[PDB]
Amino acid sequence: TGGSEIRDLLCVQSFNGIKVLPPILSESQISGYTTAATVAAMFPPWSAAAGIPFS
Amino acid sequence: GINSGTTCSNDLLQPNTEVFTDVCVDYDLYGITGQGIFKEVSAVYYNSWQNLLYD
Repeated sequence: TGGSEIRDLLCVQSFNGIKVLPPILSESQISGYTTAATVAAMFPPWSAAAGIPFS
Repeated sequence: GINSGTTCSNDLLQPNTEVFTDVCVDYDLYGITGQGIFKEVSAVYYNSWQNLLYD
């Protein structure tokens, strides 16, 4: 509605009651969660590596 | 030929008024009924008989 070109079906889909609500957890939050797990697996204290360095 | 014939007046209400944007003005042209916002987009490549375009 802010001004664009009609080239997608999401506008006709969302205006007929068939909308896609965003998840309760955004992709940024899950990405940060995965990043925290990956960093914790190597930097001390180790969590996702059974308490031992990656090497 | 009272109330029977082919050629006669057609002064009834037709959807031919001053169209404008910023609001979904009802459109009933070319036998198609729908609701939508109009937007001014230049299109000169249409044929001499072409009046619409579909998806």
